[PDB]
Parts: sequence; structure tokens; C-alpha cells
Amino acid sequence: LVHVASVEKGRSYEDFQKVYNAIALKLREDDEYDNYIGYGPVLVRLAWHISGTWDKHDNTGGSYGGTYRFKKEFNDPSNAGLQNGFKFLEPIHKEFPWISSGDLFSLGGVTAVQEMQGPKIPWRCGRVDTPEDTTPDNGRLPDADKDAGYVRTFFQRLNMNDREVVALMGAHALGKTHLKNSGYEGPGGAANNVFTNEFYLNLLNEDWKLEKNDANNEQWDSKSGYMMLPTDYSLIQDPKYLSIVKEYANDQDKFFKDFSKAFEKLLEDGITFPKDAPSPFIFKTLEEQGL
Ligand code: HEM
Ligand SMILES: Cc1csc[n+]1C
Repeated sequence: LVHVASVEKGRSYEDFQKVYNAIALKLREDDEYDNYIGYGPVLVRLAWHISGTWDKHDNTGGSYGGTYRFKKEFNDPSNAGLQNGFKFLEPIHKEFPWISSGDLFSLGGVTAVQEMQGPKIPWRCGRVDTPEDTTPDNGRLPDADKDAGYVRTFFQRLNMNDREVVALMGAHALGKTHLKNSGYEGPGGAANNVFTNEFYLNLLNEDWKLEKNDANNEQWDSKSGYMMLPTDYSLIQDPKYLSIVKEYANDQDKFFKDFSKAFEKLLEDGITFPKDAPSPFIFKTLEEQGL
């Protein structure tokens, strides 16, 4: 399967910076969502789940085709709760009907991270919508109730290595688990709509307790009111993972730099970019624009 990036006709940096600003302006406006967390965390989760279907072996799945717009992927049990990120973006797609679905879902994730004061993420245009029959089947996204060997093995399919996996998981400092979506409940920290390295700090400094929640699932709970998933706590159980966790709890700039590279790579897996294709765009935030 080859998927070649095709820039939307005649579009350039300024067009996509207009779509960025539209998403970012609505993130500021619709602030009440999920008890004032706002839409940013569900939008970086949506960009991860449309990319996380990729399989390196046959180049199926991935962010290129925008296939989450089809019922099979929209109704995947693993995507429960992401309909709220879709409905947030649907106004903006009506306003810029020329951007492809893959591009709009991935730029929403980029915009949310930078607007929640994360690192800049280089983003590239050119994903092309593909037919309903290209939609990957349910079951390619990871279970939460498993251990470190499962996480390592699952992420080899998206060929991410240990460092990349640990840098990507730092995004679980954002938002929260919702019992009616996943059977898990609670936030992982106090700053859950500002991008920081707090996931790593909480993992190493809190007093975790294995408890059973109302959906009868086990999760790691702390006195402070935070929770960690079994696959999250996995990172301090494995010796290779645990020493990268310590590296990111001791250096927030290295965390930001490595997250930026692994999230771009995540979003680009499966796509062939021609050598005459434009460079990756670095978008300015509303704040850097005085907007
Ligand atoms: C083995 C890996 C992973 C598993 C099992 C997993 C699982 C989960 C689960 C069960 C939730 C709760 C969903 C809900 O109830 O609403 C969640 C939320 C979230 N995850 Fe993951 N995740 C994984 C990796 C990642 C990665 C790599 C990213 C992003 C780079 C990510 C970003 C998020 C975000 C931002 C949320 C919060 C959503 C919200 O607030 O609504 N996840 N994760
Ligand atoms: C807050 C959250 C959602 S999924 C994992 N964590 C830590």
C-alpha cells in the first residue's frame, strides 16, 4: 500500500494557519466542556486514535485516509467519547471545506498541544480522503488493563521504540478517564489542561494503591485524588521504561523535544511525501500572534 501526500489545490502556509487559528479560537470559546477542562485533551486523543490504527507491515490504517468519518471506525468501542472531538471540529470543516479529513483531525491534535502550552509540533499537509472500504477494522487500538511487555509489543506495530513510547505516554497528564467511555475513572494530576511533564513526576512521587472502580476494573489510585491505568503504572515496573521516566521527570525540555518528534512521527506514519512537497509548517500560537 503506497499513500502519497497531495497538497490541497493551491493551498499554502497561510491557509492552514487560518484553520489553526479557527480551532484555537474555538478552544478558547468552548471552555466549559468536561467540567472546564475544555476540548484540548479529547482533540489530542482523537489525533492519536486516527493514527494509532496504522500497521507497519502492510501500511494499512494510519492518519492518511481520514476513515474515522466512516461508521465502522466511528463506532469502534475503543473510540467511545471521541464523538465530542468530531462534533467540535465539524463547524471548522464547514468553514474550510477544502481541507481533507485526515489533515483536519491531525491538525486539531497539533493545535490543542501548542495552545495548552506544549512544544511546537512540525505538521505536514497532504492527507487525502479514501473510500469507506479502506476503513481499518476494530481492534487495532491498545487495551488499558495490561502490562509493560504488552505496551512494548503493541507499539512495535507502529514502530515506536521505548523512548518514543514513554515520551508519547506523557500526554496522559492531560484530561481524564471517564467511566462511561472506558470503565476507568479519574484524572492523573492537577494540571490536566496545561501540557507539562507531571505524568512522570506523579508516577514517581505519589503513593499508589491498586483499587477496583465502579465498572469493576482495577486501577492505581492515590491519596491526592489521581489515578493511573495498569498500562500507565507499567512504566515504573519495567527497568528500561523506568529509567526514561526518571529522565523526563528530571528534564522538562528533553520531554518536550522528544514528545514533539514522536507525535509528528505518529501523525505521519504511512505517508509518502514527494521531494517537491513543502517543508513542515510550524504554526504560531494565538498568543504569539497577539490574537
Ligand atoms: C497503551 C497506550 C494507551 C492506552 C491503553 C490508552 C488508554 C486510554 C484510556 C482508557 C483513556 C480514557 C478514555 C476515556 O474514558 O475518556 C485514555 C485517555 C487519553 N489518552 Fe490514552 N492511551 C494510550 C496511549 C495514549 C497516547 C500515546 C496518547 C497521546 C499521544 C494518549 C492520549 C490520551 C489523552 C489526551 C486522553 C484524555 C482524553 C480525555 O480527557 O477525554 N493516549 N487513554
Ligand atoms: C488522566 C488519564 C487519562 S488516561 C491516563 N491518564 C493518566
